[PDB]
Formats: sequence, C-alpha cells, structure tokens
Amino acid sequence: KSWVEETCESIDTPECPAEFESPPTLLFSLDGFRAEYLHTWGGLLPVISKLKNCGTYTKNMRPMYPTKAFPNHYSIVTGLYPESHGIIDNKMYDPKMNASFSLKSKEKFNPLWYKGQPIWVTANHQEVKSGTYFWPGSDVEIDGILPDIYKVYNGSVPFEERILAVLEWLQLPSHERPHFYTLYLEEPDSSGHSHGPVSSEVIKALQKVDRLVGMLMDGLKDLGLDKCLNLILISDHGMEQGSCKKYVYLNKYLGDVNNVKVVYGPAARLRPTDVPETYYSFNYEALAKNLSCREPNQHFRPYLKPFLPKRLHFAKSDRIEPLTFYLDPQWQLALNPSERKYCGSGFHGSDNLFSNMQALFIGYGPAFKHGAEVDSFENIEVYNLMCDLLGLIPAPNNGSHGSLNHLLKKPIYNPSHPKEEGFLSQCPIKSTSNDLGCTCDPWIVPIKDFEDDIYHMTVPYGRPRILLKQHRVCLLQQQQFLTGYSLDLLMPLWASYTFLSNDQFSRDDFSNCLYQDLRIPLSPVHKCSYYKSNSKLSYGFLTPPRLNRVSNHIYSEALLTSNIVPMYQSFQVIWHYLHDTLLQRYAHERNGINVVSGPVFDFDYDGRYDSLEILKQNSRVIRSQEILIPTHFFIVLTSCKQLSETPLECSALESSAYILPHRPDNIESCTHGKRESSWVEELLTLHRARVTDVELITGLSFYQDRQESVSELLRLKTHLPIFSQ
Ligand SMILES: Nc1nc2c(ncn2[C@@H]2O[C@@H]3COP(=O)(O)O[C@H]4[C@@H](O)[C@H](n5cnc6c(N)ncnc65)O[C@@H]4COP(=O)(O)O[C@H]3[C@H]2O)c(=O)[nH]1
Ligand SMILES: *[C@@H]1O[C@H](CO)[C@@H](O[C@@H]2O[C@H](CO)[C@@H](O[C@H]3O[C@H](CO)[C@@H](O)[C@H](O)[C@@H]3O)[C@H](O)[C@H]2NC(C)=O)[C@H](O)[C@H]1NC(C)=O
Ligand SMILES: *[C@@H]1O[C@H](CO)[C@@H](O)[C@H](O)[C@H]1NC(C)=O
Ligand SMILES: *[C@@H]1O[C@H](CO)[C@@H](O)[C@H](O)[C@H]1NC(C)=O
Ligand SMILES: *[C@@H]1O[C@H](CO)[C@@H](O)[C@H](O)[C@H]1NC(C)=O
Ligand SMILES: [Ca+2]
Ligand SMILES: [Cl-]
Ligand SMILES: [Cl-]
Ligand SMILES: [Cl-]
Ligand SMILES: [Cl-]
Ligand SMILES: [Cl-]
Ligand SMILES: [Cl-]
Ligand SMILES: [Zn+2]
Ligand SMILES: [Zn+2]
Repeated sequence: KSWVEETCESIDTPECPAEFESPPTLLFSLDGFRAEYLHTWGGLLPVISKLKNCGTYTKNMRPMYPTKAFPNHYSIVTGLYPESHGIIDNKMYDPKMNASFSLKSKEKFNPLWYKGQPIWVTANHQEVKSGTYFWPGSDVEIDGILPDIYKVYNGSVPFEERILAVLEWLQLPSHERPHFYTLYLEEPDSSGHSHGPVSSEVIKALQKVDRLVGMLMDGLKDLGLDKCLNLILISDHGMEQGSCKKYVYLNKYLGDVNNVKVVYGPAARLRPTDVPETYYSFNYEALAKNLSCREPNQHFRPYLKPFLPKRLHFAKSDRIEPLTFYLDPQWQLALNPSERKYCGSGFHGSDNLFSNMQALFIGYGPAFKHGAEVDSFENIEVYNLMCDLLGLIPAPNNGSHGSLNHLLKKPIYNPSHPKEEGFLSQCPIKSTSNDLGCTCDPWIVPIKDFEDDIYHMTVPYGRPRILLKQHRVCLLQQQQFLTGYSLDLLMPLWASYTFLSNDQFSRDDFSNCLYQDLRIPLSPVHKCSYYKSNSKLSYGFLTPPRLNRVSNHIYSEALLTSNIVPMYQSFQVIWHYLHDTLLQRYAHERNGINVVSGPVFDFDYDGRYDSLEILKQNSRVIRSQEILIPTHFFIVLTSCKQLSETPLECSALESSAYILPHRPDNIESCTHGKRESSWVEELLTLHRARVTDVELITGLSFYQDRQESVSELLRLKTHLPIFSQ
C-alpha cells in the first residue's frame, strides 16, 4: 500500500529507525504553485490533499515583494526581506559593484550578491549537516560555506532523479547524513508562464508534481521514515494571467527614448543606461512626475523607492533603483513593446498581498499539528520555524520568533515581550506661561487653571512601551487621552484614546488655537506664531479635539501644545478626512475603536526608527527654527472580535495598522481631477501595515498588558489582510 492510501494517524512522537536520533527537516519547493491551485483543484491532487488534511496548512502563505523566485526562495531560507538579503530580483544591477545579476550569468555564483545567513550556513556553524538538491544560493559559497551535499542548478535534471538522490542521501551513515534537505521543482511555474494559470497544461503540471510528492512519501515509507521527517511543502509565489491589453509602455508618455533601462513586468524598476556614472545624478523625480496622473484610473504608479508602502519593505538596497512602479492586478509595465517578453503569458511579481500571488505552505510530520488550518503568515517566518525544527539558534532576521508556535505540537521557543529601553519620567507643571501668538475663537472653552479608570479607558491593552534606546519620555495624562511625550524631540511620540460607538464630535471651529502645556519644555515651534501663514508647514493634532465624550464643545485638552506635530497642509486633507469622517464610520462598524497615532521618522528608509544622528542630519531650518518633519504618520485601530463588546472589554482583539506617507502634495493620489475625498480611503488601504511594521519603524510595542500569550499577540501583530481579487 502507498502512503497516500493509508489512513491519517497522529504522529505525537517521532517514530524513527535506530540510525536516527531526531527527524530531519525537508524543505520542498513547487515553484509558482499559487495557493488558489489547491483551493480549486485539490480533488485532483490526492497526495498534497492528504498532507494538508493530515498536517498543518494555511490557505495563504504571503510571499515577499517582488513576488519572484530568487527573492522569495532566499527569503524563505534567511528570514530576511529581499532588501536586506540582497537578492531583490532575478535580475539586478549593483551600481557599486558595477555588475549585473541574472539567472543565466556567471554572476549568479558570485558570493557578493548573497547577504544574510541561509539556514544551511546557520546549520553548518552549529554542527548540523545539509543536503540541497537545488535552492537559490545553495550552489554559491556563502560565508565560505557550502552545503555538505549540493548540486549546481541544472533545470534539465529530471524531477524523479532529484527525489531519488535525496532518498539516497537519507540512507547515508549517521556521521555523513544531512539533517536538513531541500528539493526544488520548476513546475507548476513553467506551465503557468507558457499557458496561463487557468489551463489544462497547468493541471497536468499539478498532477505531475502531486505524483512526485507521492514518490517522495512512498520512498520515506519504504525507508521507515514517513513518521520521522518534518516536511515543509512550500512555494515561492503565485501566478497571474497577463494580457497584451494590460501592458503599460512608457514610450507612450516619454517618446522612444533609449537613455533609460526598465526592468519589465509588474514590479518594474527604472535606471539610466549610462551607469554607474549617472546612476545617482539622474533626475528620477522629474521622470516620476512626468509619469504621474497621465491617465484616468491609471493602472500604474511611479514611486521613488522610499515612498512605496512600508509594508513592502522594498527600498534599503543599492540594487533597488531609485524609481520603481506599482501596478494594478493583472497589469505589467515596460519601456516599450520591444523591451519585454510575451505580453499574453502567465506572470508574477506583483504586490505580495494580491490574492493570486499567495503561495503554498503545508507542514507535515512529528512536529506539526494534524488537521490544523492557520491564518495567513509571511514566508520570512519560516526560517525561525526551521531553526526550531533543527535545534538551531537563528541568525538575526525579520521573522518574529514564536509567531508560528500555533503550528507546532510542542513549541520550542517561548517568546517574550521586548523590554522598555526608554528613560521614563514624570513631567511636572514647571513651565512659565508664554504668549503662543494664538487667536482662539470665543467659543473655545479655555483651560483657566492648569493646576486608574481614566488610564484604563485610554490604554485598555496597556500603554505602548518605549523601545527607543535611552530615549527620554514622559507620560502626559488627560481626561480623554494619554500621551507619550518625547523630551528629546519636544513632540509627542504617540497619543492613545478610545472612540466609543455613540460618541459625538463637535462642530465648532478651532483654527489657530493652542494652549501651552505647562508640563513640557516650551519650544518656538510649539507656538501658533511659528505656523501662522507658514507656507512651508502647518501643525496637526494626534488626538482629535472635536471628540468630546462628556461635553458638547471642543475638547480643550486636545489643544495642548503636547498634542501637536508638524504637518503639511497637503497631508491635513488626509488627516482631517480620516478623523472627521472615517473614524466615526469605523467606530460604528466595529462597535467602537481604540486609537493610537503618532509621528514616524524613517529618513534612511530602512523601516526602522532613526538614530539621533540621523534625525540631526534631516532637521530643516524653517522660519529661523530647526524643525524635524515626520516622514510618515502611523495609526493603529483596535476593537473586539465580538461586536457585542466595546474596545474596553474585548475577549479578543481585532487590529488595523497604517503607516501613512507624509508628503507635501497629494500627487500620489492624483487629486487635481476630483471633487470628493474618497481617494483618502484608497490611500489608507494601500498603506496598511502589520502592527509589527509600526513597532519596527517607531520603536514602540503595543498590547503588552493583554493576557494572551506572547505568541498569540505576535500572530495578531504580524497579520496583514489580503486584497481579494
Ligand atoms: N511574463 C512572463 N515571464 C517569464 C516567462 N518565462 C520566464 N519568465 C521569467 O524569466 C525568469 C526565468 O525563468 P526560466 O524558466 O528561464 O528559469 C526558471 C528556473 O530554471 C530558474 N531557476 C530556478 N532555480 C534556479 C537556480 N537555483 N539557479 C538558477 N536558476 C534557477 O528560475 C526561473 C523561474 O523563476 P521566475 O519565474 O521567478 O523567473 C522567470 C520569469 O520571471 C513567460 O513566459 N512570461
Ligand atoms: C530585518 O532584519 C535584519 C537583520 O536583523 C535587519 O538588518 C540589520 O540592521 C542593523 C541595523 O541597521 C544592522 O546593524 C549594524 O549596522 C551597521 C553595521 O553595518 C552598524 O553601524 C550598526 O550600528 C549596527 O551594528 C545589521 O547589519 C543588519 N543586518 C542585516 C543582515 O542586514 C533589518 O533592519 C530588518 N528590517 C526591518 C525592516 O526590521
Ligand atoms: C562597468 O562595467 C561594464 C562591464 O559590463 C564595463 O563595460 C564598464 O566600462 C564599467 N564602467 C565603469 C565606469 O567601471
Ligand atoms: C544537466 O543535466 C542533464 C541530465 O539531466 C545533462 O545531460 C547535462 O549535461 C547537465 N548539464 C550540465 C552543464 O552538467
Ligand atoms: C518632466 O521632465 C522634465 C525633464 O525632462 C522636467 O524638467 C519637468 O519638470 C517634468 N515635468 C513635471 C510635471 O514634473
Ligand atoms: Ca530608519
Ligand atoms: Cl544590497
Ligand atoms: Cl537588471
Ligand atoms: Cl494606465
Ligand atoms: Cl513573470
Ligand atoms: Cl519533531
Ligand atoms: Cl486582557
Ligand atoms: Zn517561481
Ligand atoms: Zn515564474
């Protein structure tokens, strides 16, 4: 009898032959196996269906951007974003190397491309052997290390021979046998490209790899290993149907230029042809602006790379061109029709939250649960998991160690909340009152005399913790919100408040009206007079003064100088619509929301909060005062899973996070032709982010006082919703 015909039985303990002290881990990639293939054609794939039903499965493993083979395979084995591990696409130009990378060039074997630490190198350093039958990077000497057994990539090797070789490796004596293995097949990616994802050729390709996995499982059973091996069946990305009618050609807007090179496809990038001499002097911004808002409902958008949504984490590599393009589902871009492959084939590379880009993940073996279906997770999380399976300490990476513990029968690593590394103080009322130059309207109720339940109301999940190392913060308590105030930057790092479903906003105006918070040092850029007619810059509020839960008028404590941030007039359009219109609707839909908002400073576009050194280099002198202008603003919205519960009494949390670019115009949204502001909601959706994304870029940590385990909270904070096509 074959493995697939046996009944599914629980493997609570590894059932291993005498020559095996612990089960190995095998990482098995089916290139271009989009998650939906199993959703729809599972009945035709008996082998992979048994792995899913007898193992641990997610409907969608989220890939990394761009959704191509080399970035994503190397992300899986490093736990790193492509921008950090250096393999940002299958084809790259490095201006400092003055060298081009591609899959059919000898540069593919040059170790200088491959950063980070792949799991076989991690294993080597910790006395664990590896055998790789193809995997990007595995035929390259990385950190002076090669897998104990490896194969130089050769796509012509029959799939059966690859599986048989691994099965022979598993028969090696213990002192030479690897503990970690890889297998890689080019299908169903090959048929998806040549014939499209919805084709009889892809179905044949899916049946072929299903029989090949069965061949693997049958071999393990013959060796007595089918209950002594942790299998991770995975893919690098999904597949989409391209069209010649959904292809953007830049020469429509630029003319038939030849001084630029465009990496064609859905995640296209642009650089001058005269490199490296002009790689940094080229006027990318002028080119980006010439390509912006040219068509109604334009299906491509130019982005200078720091302006891409942070959730993509696609900017901190010199191999990522300063100009990139973001493409709608099914759409691709090239310089002209001669600079691209066939426009009607299957393709991938698009936004890693598009449903058809989602990837496969099944875990099967002693370590994995039986019949468990788990929420989506990113493939950068798998490196830590394989480390736990192999008894390895992981190298530093972007996965959140412990966030996949719910996949395992018995979690290996027990995660902790990060320590608060800030310096916390109390801010005393010890500021001499000064004229702010404000002209408050008569209906603004002043703060004439400045001199537990409220705390829980404003931070019902616990206050955000300051991860910023040695940063000086004091907590400012108000009746309706809590502020984490930076004494080093003289502006608030976050404000937290709860917006109940029946709470009303005030209609009154409050222009050019502030009250000096006598608990903080007075700065010239705290005053109304500084921003008066300041064409360069205005100010905005973290907590909305119109929200007043007790009284009918403007909430005067929200007018404190500790509650304002520098803010462009252009961004005020977004911020005002968010708070005057969207938040009220979200609170109706969610039965209230808790809100935390604040500034972000990521001037070096690495997705992490900036050092003091970096902030000093990016300060601006405006109206004879040094001022630090945020690069983004964050907002985190939290409510209950059960709609009968208000945010102060959640049995379980629902979280939405956003990292909004703080730009001095709204060219990103193409608003010249618009007479209503719903485009603000589209901008929010595009720039949604994991809670963990916000934590990394602000040095803050949320929800630490909740009773859920740390791993459960990591699951909440790493989640990101998929755009359903
Ligand atoms: N729109 C479109 N794009 C295509 C088509 N055919 C290929 N592409 C693209 O060219 C790349 C080369 O595919 P290949 O068939 O020549 O080699 C395959 C495979 O042989 C190769 N490869 C896989 N592992 C490798 C490895 N370890 N080393 C070197 N090359 C490797 O990667 C390629 C698939 O990864 P990919 O889809 O992200 O990139 C494709 C893909 O993005 C096509 O028909 N239509
Ligand atoms: C994703 O995880 C990466 C690995 O932890 C992380 O990259 C690391 O970033 C730090 C901080 O920039 C670098 O640390 C050192 O950088 C230079 C040395 O080159 C020093 O001047 C610094 O003081 C510091 O010691 C690491 O070199 C870097 N590691 C790698 C492999 O890139 C990324 O930041 C993470 N990405 C996100 C968005 O969180
Ligand atoms: C960059 O490398 C290419 C090799 O493809 C070479 O032709 C060119 O002269 C080099 N330019 C500089 C400035 O080094
Ligand atoms: C690739 O493998 C095939 C066998 O499947 C072999 O004929 C061919 O010579 C190999 N290529 C190289 C460069 O070794
Ligand atoms: C278009 O590009 C030119 C350079 O060729 C630049 O001077 C101009 O400012 C750009 N147009 C816009 C609207 O930015
Ligand atoms: Ca930064
Ligand atoms: Cl790099
Ligand atoms: Cl390139
Ligand atoms: Cl278009
Ligand atoms: Cl492609
Ligand atoms: Cl195990
Ligand atoms: Cl709780
Ligand atoms: Zn692929
Ligand atoms: Zn492909």
